[PDB]
Amino acid sequence: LGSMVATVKRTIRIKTQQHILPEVPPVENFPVRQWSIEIVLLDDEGKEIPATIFDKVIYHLHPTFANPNRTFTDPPFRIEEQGWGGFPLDISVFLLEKAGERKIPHDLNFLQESYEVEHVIQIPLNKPLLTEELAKSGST
Amino acid sequence: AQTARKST
Repeated sequence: LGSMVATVKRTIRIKTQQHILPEVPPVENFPVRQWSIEIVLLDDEGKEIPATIFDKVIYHLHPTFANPNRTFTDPPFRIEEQGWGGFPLDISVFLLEKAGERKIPHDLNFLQESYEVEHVIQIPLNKPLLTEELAKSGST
Repeated sequence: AQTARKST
């Protein structure tokens, strides 16, 4: 375990919603949908709170999107787009104080109108400002 | 579609 001993775990929740845009012509008879993704943090009780432990989130979209790497700096880091197909994507989340990048695997899909996915990430405890922020969401 | 997917 070594250096990994000096971390805490937190659960983040990725929230996705999508709906068809009828005013947009289907692509090969596939409807174009508006979709959104946001990110929240869970506390030790499972309540959603702002994910302020990240100072940046970058969505790395399918290369069929114009400038597919979309950067957000303010919680809940909400991205909105239009598209005709689902796809796996990586979400890069950057911890405060350059504590590290985490890549979170997401799948953007049209199986439900809205769906939530939880991911556990390990966060270091060596950056004072990040450690203070972490206290808001649970034990450290 | 609900199963519409793109190739990677």
